[PDB]
Amino acid sequence: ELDLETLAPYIPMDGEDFQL
Amino acid sequence: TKPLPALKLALEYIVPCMNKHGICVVDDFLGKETGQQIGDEVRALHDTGKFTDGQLVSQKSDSSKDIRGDKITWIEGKEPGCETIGLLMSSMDDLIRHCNGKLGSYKINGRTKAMVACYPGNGTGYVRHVDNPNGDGRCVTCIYYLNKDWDAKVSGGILRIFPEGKAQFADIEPKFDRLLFFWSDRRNPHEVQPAYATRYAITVWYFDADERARAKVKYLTGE
Ligand SMILES: O=C(O)CNC(=O)C(=O)O
Ligand SMILES: [Cl-]
Ligand SMILES: [Mg+2]
Ligand SMILES: [Mg+2]
Ligand SMILES: [Mg+2]
Ligand SMILES: [Mn+2]
Repeated sequence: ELDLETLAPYIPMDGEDFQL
Repeated sequence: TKPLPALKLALEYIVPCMNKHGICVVDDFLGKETGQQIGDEVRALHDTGKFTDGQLVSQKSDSSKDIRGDKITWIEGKEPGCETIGLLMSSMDDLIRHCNGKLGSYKINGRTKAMVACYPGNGTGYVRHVDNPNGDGRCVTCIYYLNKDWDAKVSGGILRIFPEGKAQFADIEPKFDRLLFFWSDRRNPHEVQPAYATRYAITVWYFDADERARAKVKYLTGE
């Protein structure tokens, strides 16, 4: 089955999440 | 006057819609004046060369453009020239905070920056995909559309979602001042059908705290 991460839209993993 | 009071819109519309269908559309979210201001901010980002090719979570050998044809930039909301985008983000966040503890079993604590995205006509689109297929923390996708005068029968650009367990797919036209929420996981595979005019949208993804922590642990340990 296809590795769906190769189609998934990138987001930063490293230091760039915003806390609500 | 828009935006509407967040508490009622969240509890009486967004929450039941999301739990029943996994997809929720709020039309005329901010009103024409604010939507137009956002459109001008987005067009200024485009005109000043801020957009770069959209990227994928993982890649082996394929060009990103065989997968997604948009160009994007990430906006925090406080940049000069992005004040109204910041207001949009704050308004989305207000809705999510009024949904605390009511969107499935998620505990939403955080989100991405805003992805301002342009499909520059020319038949560009995004092949069928899942936003978060492998547990990277994203639980809700929130998209705001800003395309004044979009005629989808001519210009295309429909977001087609294939919600799991439904007898019909959901076609979302990228209408001006439309806000969309949907579950980011495998329940909602979706495509951006080819666009034949310049198509703009702004996406934020909201994180489930526990899943996002596990994803960050995997990243920080090299796994
Ligand atoms: O712009 C839209 O309607 C849909 N966007 C996506 O599916 C994406 O960027 O991951
Ligand atoms: Cl806010
Ligand atoms: Mg913060
Ligand atoms: Mg590659
Ligand atoms: Mg919440
Ligand atoms: Mn997507």
